[PDB]
Amino acid sequence: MENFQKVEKIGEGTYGVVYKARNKLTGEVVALKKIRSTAIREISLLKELNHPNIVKLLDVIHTENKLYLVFEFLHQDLKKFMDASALTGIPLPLIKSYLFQLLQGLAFCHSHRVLHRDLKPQNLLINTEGAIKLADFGLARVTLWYRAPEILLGCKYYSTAVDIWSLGCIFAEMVTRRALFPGDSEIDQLFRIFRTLGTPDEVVWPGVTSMPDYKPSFPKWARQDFSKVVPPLDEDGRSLLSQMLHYDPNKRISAKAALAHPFFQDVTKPVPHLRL
Ligand SMILES: NS(=O)(=O)c1ccc(Nc2cncc(Cl)n2)cc1
Repeated sequence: MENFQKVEKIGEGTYGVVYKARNKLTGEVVALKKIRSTAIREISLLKELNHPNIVKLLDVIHTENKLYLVFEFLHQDLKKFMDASALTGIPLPLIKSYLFQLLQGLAFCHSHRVLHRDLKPQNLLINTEGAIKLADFGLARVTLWYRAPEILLGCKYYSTAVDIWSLGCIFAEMVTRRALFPGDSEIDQLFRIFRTLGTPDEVVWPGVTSMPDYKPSFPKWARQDFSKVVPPLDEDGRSLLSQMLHYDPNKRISAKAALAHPFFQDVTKPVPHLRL
C-alpha cells in the first residue's frame, strides 16, 4: 500500500511474500504480508488474540481487493539462530526458556480454540530480550517435517494436539541440532515417524486403523528408545518430549499440562547473543 515502503523482502511464506516495510505515518517498522468474506472476518478476529509470545497482528488492510497483513516486526527467526548456533548448539537453559514461552503462546491460543496448524522453526521469531513468538497463527483456518501423524493419515477434524506435536519436533531439533523427522514426501514422513516411534496400532492409538489413509500394508516397525533419539537430554526433558510425541491425539499432552511438567521447575529467561 501507499502508506508503506518496502525496505526489503524477508520471506516467501505459504501465503505470499513478506516484506520489512516502514509506516510512512507512524514511522514504525513492520512485517508486511501480501496474501496469495470469511477470510476477511476470521482475519480480523485474529487481530484480537494478543499475547507476549504471539507476533502481534498490527493491521489488516483490504484494499484494491487485496489483503495485506501488517505484523510487529522481529529481526531473527529460530531456524536462522539455530544455524548460527550449530557449532555448540543452543544452551539448554535457553532451549528450555524458548520451549516454555512457546507452550504459553500455545496454551493461550488453544484456550480460544485457535490453532496454528503449521508450526516450524521459521515461524518462530526471536528478539534480543530472550523472547520467542509464534507468527502466522490461525491462518490456515512446503515442509512436512513437523506435521502430526493424524494429519498425515487423513484426519480432517484434527485438534490443538497438532501444534503440540510440531513443537515436540522443534524441541528435539534444538537439542540434537538435527531435524527429527525430515520427510521428503508424505509416506516418507509417516514412515520416518513409524521407524522411530513404532508403527502405531489399536493398542497405542485406538481408531488408528480406521483413519482415511491408514493402510494395513504399512510396514511394522518396532519402537526405539528415547535415550537414542534426543541425547544428551535429561530424563525430565525426554519424559516431556514423549508426552508431546504421543500418537493418540487425546493422549498427547496439552500446552497447559506441559507448562506444569517437572522439566520446567528450574526455568529461567536467558538472553541470546544475536547478530542482527
Ligand atoms: N533474517 S531471518 O531469516 O532471521 C528472518 C526472516 C524473516 C522474518 N520475518 C518476519 C519478521 N517479523 C515479523 C514477521 Cl511476521 N515475519 C524475520 C527474520
